[PDB]
Amino acid sequence: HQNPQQLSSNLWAAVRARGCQFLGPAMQEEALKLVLLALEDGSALSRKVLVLFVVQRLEPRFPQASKTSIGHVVQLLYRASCFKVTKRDEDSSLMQLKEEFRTYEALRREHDSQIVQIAMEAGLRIAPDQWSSLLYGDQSHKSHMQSIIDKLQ
RNA sequence: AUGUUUUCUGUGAAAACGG
Repeated sequence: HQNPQQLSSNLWAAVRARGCQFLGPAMQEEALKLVLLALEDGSALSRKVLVLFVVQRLEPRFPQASKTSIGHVVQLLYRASCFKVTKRDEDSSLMQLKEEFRTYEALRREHDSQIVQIAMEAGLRIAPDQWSSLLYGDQSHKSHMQSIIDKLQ
């Protein structure tokens, strides 16, 4: 037994609870684009450079952006196993985008998918129509979301 | 409290500032 704003709040709560975050549809879109920009050529960056790199290009339009918040967003992708991490003896690990995820379509999918797996981990039944609200600020992506939900289940 | 930030090699940890 759960209402719309009961589910949203709980979703964002479980998300924050894993050191992840969603900055609203527009800002999250731009972030992910910058991650690609950074890593589509196969560049390998440490987590810190990566965050900065994004934070810097993003600050102009979204003055809220911080090493912290973007850090979270990166952690979301980290958890969704998009990065091909590479250890270094007592140094920052290096991070690359797995080949499969070097397109936006591909990345944004795996990103969305992860948010859902959290919802699932959290026992939260949300319908495509609402997902498309939550993640894109509109109803233009039910089909997309439905596909994500089905391809997990 | 709700948040916000900071550090870090994090399917994550540890803190600080609001009040």
